Amino acid sequence: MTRGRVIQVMGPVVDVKFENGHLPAIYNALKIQHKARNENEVDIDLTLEVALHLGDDTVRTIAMASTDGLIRGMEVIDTGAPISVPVGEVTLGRVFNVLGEPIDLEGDIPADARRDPIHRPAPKFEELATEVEILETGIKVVDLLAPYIKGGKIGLFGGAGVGKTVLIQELIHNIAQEHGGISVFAGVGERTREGNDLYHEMKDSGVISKTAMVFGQMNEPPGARMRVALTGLTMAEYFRDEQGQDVLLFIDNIFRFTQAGSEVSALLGRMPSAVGYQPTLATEMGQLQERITSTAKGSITSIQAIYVPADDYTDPAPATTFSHLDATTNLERKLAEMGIYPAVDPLASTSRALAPEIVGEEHYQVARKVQQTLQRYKELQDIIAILGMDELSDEDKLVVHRARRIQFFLSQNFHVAEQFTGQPGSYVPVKETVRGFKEILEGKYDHLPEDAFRLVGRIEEVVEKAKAMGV
Amino acid sequence: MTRGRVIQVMGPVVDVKFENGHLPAIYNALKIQHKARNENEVDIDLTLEVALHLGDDTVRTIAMASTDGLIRGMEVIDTGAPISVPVGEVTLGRVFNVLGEPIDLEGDIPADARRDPIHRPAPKFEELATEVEILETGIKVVDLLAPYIKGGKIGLFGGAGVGKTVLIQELIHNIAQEHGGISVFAGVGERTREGNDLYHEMKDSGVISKTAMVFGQMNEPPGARMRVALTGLTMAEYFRDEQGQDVLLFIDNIFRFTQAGSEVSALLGRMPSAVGYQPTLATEMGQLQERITSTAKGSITSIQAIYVPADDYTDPAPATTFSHLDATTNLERKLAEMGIYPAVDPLASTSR
Amino acid sequence: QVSDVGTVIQVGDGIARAHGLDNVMSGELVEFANGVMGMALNLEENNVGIVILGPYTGIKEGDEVRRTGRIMEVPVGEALIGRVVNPLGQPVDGLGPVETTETRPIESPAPGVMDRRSVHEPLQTGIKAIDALVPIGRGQRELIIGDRQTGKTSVAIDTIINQKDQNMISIYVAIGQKESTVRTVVETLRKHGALDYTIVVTASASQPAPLLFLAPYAGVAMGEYFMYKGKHVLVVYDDLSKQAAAYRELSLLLRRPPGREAYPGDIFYLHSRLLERAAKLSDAKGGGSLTALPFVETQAGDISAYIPTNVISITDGQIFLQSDLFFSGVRPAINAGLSVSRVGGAAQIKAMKKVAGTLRLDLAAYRELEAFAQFGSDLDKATQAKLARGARTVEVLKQDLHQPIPVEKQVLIIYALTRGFLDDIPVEDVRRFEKEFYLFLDQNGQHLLEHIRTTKDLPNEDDLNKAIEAFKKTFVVS
Amino acid sequence: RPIESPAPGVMDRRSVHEPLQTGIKAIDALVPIGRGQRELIIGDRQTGKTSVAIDTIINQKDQNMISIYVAIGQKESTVRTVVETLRKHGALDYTIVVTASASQPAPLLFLAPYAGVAMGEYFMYKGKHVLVVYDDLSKQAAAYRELSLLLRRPPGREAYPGDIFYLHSRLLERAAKLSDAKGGGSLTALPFVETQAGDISAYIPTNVISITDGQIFLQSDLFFSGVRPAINAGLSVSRVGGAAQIKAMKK
Ligand SMILES: O=P([O-])([O-])O
Repeated sequence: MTRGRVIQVMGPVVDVKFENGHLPAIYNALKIQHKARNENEVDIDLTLEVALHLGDDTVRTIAMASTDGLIRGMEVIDTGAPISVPVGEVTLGRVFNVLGEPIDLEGDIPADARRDPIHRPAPKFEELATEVEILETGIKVVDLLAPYIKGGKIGLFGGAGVGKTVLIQELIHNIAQEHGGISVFAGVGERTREGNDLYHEMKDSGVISKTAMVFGQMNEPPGARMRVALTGLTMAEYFRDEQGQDVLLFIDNIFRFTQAGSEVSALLGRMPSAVGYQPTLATEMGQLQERITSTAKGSITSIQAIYVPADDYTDPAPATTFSHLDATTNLERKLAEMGIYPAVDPLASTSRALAPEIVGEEHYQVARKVQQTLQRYKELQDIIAILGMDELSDEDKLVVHRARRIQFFLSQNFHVAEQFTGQPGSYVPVKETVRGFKEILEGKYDHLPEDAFRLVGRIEEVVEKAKAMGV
Repeated sequence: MTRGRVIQVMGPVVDVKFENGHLPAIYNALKIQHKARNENEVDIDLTLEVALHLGDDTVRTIAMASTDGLIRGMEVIDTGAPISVPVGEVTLGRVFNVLGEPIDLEGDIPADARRDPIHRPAPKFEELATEVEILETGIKVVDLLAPYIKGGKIGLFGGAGVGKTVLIQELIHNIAQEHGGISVFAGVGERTREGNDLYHEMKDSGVISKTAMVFGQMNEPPGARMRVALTGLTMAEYFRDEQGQDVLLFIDNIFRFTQAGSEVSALLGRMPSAVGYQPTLATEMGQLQERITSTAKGSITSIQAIYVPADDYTDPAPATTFSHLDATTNLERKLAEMGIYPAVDPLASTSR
Repeated sequence: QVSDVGTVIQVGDGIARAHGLDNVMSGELVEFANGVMGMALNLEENNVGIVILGPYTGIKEGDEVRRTGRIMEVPVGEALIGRVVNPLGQPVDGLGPVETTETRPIESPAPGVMDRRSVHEPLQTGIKAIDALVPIGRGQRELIIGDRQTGKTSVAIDTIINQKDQNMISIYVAIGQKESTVRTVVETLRKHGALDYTIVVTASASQPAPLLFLAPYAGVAMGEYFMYKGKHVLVVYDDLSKQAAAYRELSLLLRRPPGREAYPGDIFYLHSRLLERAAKLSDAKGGGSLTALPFVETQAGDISAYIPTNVISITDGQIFLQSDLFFSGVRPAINAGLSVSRVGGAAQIKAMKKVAGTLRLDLAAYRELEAFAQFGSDLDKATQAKLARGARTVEVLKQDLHQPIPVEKQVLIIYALTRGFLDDIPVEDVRRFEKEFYLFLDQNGQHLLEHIRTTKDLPNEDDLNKAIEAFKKTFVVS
Repeated sequence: RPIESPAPGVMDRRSVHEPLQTGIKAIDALVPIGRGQRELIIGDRQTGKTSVAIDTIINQKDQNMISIYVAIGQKESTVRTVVETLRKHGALDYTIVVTASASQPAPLLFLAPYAGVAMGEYFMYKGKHVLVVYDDLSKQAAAYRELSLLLRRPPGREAYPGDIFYLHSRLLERAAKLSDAKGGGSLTALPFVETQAGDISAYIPTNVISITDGQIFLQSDLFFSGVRPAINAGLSVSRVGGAAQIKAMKK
């Protein structure tokens, strides 16, 4: 027979014993359906995933929901296949959970719909593409110091309470409304209020007609938090694999996946790692990251947000994900506290597209000059903090004078922040910002006060702000 | 039955095996008395305290003295109750150890005196006073700049050569003269010569007639060093529970209590904590600090000294101790040199 | 018999192990022969792990354990209002038993994505600084963070007291506090007459860690019953650091590998599962609401610590208090740089929106100009005018404890301050001036107060200015 | 007599009132040492700590004292040279030497100080005065740690067992000044502690400082300059000091 019994319950981990010679394979799905016999029992409907083989016809599994009410000796049914999620044109405009069940209260999906397994191997070496081109976003810092790549990987690093949600919402508003393709959103391990607001905004804007969403949000157990991302990826891959259409993807927070993995690995019997993580941290992340690539059939562009615990950039989880990205942006609490938004570090951020033959000689020279001036200004902080500005030479004073103006001009005002301040916001082209930075570097605007460069947008508005102030 | 025999000896940890269905309860006390039968044995007199139930009719205990000379198979008897300490008028002007036996060369207490257990739950919510009142000490600086609250905890910061003993004696004398109360002094793990000097300074001043003293030496096991505060507190509680009067309590050092608890936890073998301390530091501190309260017919207030190791105020032990304090007093060597007594700093001291 | 009876094998440190109980289920409640309750965590092949929810000194090897047939539950009812109970729901005040007919489980799923709604209603706390700079709406999660000796309990007491005239139910949870302080808090709440609509849940510092571990969950379970009937509830947690420490101690006692700062990996989920239960329900579910105000304690003013960052990454904002400012006699020592409200702003009434911007600008200008006050005031008179305005605003923002101020009076006084009517008044007389202005408004500004209360909008500026000048005529400059 | 004996009681002691002369001007003027007091000497490796002990042993020629020297973890050639120079200066008429080289097994290194104090107590209880010097305690602590680890006992901070403080206090609490009824004898100890790179925040130094009544600091930089001894007066302290000096020196 293909039915087992429950042996041990240890929270999110359940043990099942099967008949000899009929053990299920790894990554299969098991179903438990029980009805109460008397007043001291509760109805149960739950699913499990196979993880390890312990020998003696024993299987170690992981639960996808709360395990309260389980009793030793219950019956288990084996399906013989991994988790399957419906995919196709039906998924457009709907909201799904970890198991592919709609939660939008718009009806059910017919049982004849095509569905695909979640687990699959990575694409081969010879099927990849390496074309590079620049994608424009409309933000001065990103467009100048770390251009994005169409069809690559982009990651955002930041701490707690630094302003990542505003930045990602601004990116969605600027890019998603004119992509002209297919968009997929994942909400792994984040707030429910943000998801509800995003859903209502999409409904109001009408973009929801060509997108799908899988949330699996913060309150869900680690079993679901480890599979939401895989469900979203297997939903996204079908379009570019069977139609060759351009796909744009978002991931809400990838750190919660590794956090849930570390939480689960403790009860499986593995020895702790250096900082208490699982021993298999690298391979588990690599298997997922290597699956998001652009091939000859189609291209996929993705934007990911990564959480930095306790503002420590040397933590293993943030440190091991740097080798998978192409362009990175870093947020700093020190810059955030000074009133500079979106508080992007100009020296830590890097990109692969910053080349003379890709962007342009003038842009390359301007960026290099700005970085050099910023570094030279940074080198004088120790002397400035103690001995003041009096002991500096003539060149250092001018360097500081222009560095302050550049640092203040690097800020910008967004459309989303209008509801809190009343300022409409602006959209700045690459040529405009390059010309403005070149003019600033040339020393044309050395007579204006530094307070006129804050949240101004284009260069021409600086003059009108100064004359409104009274200069 | 209430009879068992030792199966394992290793350091200050002793395991005893009993019969099934007659295991002693946790925190009980055990006695071992044995006389040498041959020339290859040594007389033994030792006391144990139950800590855990390991199963299979085995009990793990901690020793209160040296364990040299123990032999596997030696019989053990059970008292059926935790450590008992005599209370009443007989304890005034006396010196006792952790077990309650007198140290002074003035005889022993008769065996028919009343004795009370060491471990006791905290008073209930219904018995607490609903109003806050100020205790009067008769010292201008304290009464004006840092008032004391009945049932509160006061932390004292200072060093050698400033007048801590003089201030303590003055407080005891004033309280005894005016409010009619008494005082109890408990020293946890301090220097024997300093203790003797303090004893002589109390003796030749006439204050010793209205106080009781409990001492715990440095050369004692951590289990013995961990219960001195408890025995002093249970000595003090009797007067407010029965007579109904205000009582003073003094603790020489509180850091030694936490370090002894950490050593005991390490000996038992539990996994360490944040900075190597015991996992139960907060609850161990609370179980001792929650019994010093003010009831509807009495109150107990305590003056405590803190060490603040490594001059770090974010250390977990000072952080946990600071959460129970209600006032702070400081002593200034500059004022002592200038000649102002009691050289209490008027700006550093704060009170709630 | 092994079906529903078991025997104890090992006892120690509040953790016990039993043999038997074949039909027991995970999360069920068990009862010892001594009468102490317990919870079953692990269902192993040969034994069951049990956590003791009480004094464990009375339990010995060989005792009898029997089932109860119910998942962990607490009694909930309307009769619970005005009582003081433990996390298990037993009365502690000694005023007799409590009768209830309904119970709710401790662990319950949170409302879904489609069941929520945007926050659009205000919550008045009675504190001028908070109500002006950091508005709080119904259904919002707001964090209060600061060092010790900052008077965090006073803010909670005042905001609980201020809800007398509004349809709100308050629940106060104390974790790891002192029984004398809890008694004094209950006494002053009774004196101010706030016991008619409040429930107090207590857990002393001498109680075991398992009892210290369930108080917030019990509070949320009690509040959900009123939340789901269409009412509004307010829940305050005294300290989450104590709960975190208790959970860390229990996990260490269970021999699990620790992580950063000896904390387990479940610490983030522990707080998320609790704080995710506060939401504003939609119109299709009755329109109820629930709000929470957790407290966090920091060491040496360090805001970049593990637990503070974990709590910040969940809530919708934070309020920071400074001990250095608190030492100067200012009770609401609110730092305006690190305190930000996100959900708020859309819940404020129209009167406060018209006035808050200029006050914020003046306060920011004064704070940024304070750095040069050592040798300042000799600059241009335009710069010199900033110092007087900043000092006057700082004097206005002060408040006395246990004295909430009505929102209309706050609007009027802030309008008077921002319109420059106080430029000719000495700094030392601002408090007496505002008290006399409140008295004059009560005596004569009845029509203006009624118009404000009825329309949520400012009255006509001509009449407002003439009334202000009429009052100012009779004021003594002293 | 057995090596493990109880310490004298609290009521059998008398306050220290008799000075001990070492013959070193800095020690005799700034940090006085009295009979019955036991004091810690701490420093780095190249500070010449052995010279102070040799000089203070030599200076007791005509003061009616008995000296015991205990060597723990030292080199046999160095011990031989010390014995030879002591014989040359004639100090072997009233001294006893106990040695335990680094090649010996750990239990001997662990047990030597108890044998030394057991030998001293016999002369102490007859009404005489005894001086005992311990060469190193960190090596004894390391040997005890090695034995406990080899015996499979649970470790603590820095892999040390849970009773290292008890082990040190039990040994250091046996020095006292007896009363008139007990005979009036006395015993004093001068334990040594060696630090690495000049830190004093380590576990064993903190434990020893929390027990002793004072410490004497030796400066590596001052020794490198050429000052003998390189005593640092800014950190040295003597709690018993003042009451253990003659009137002339006190004035
Ligand atoms: O604040 P956030 O959103 O977490 O960045």
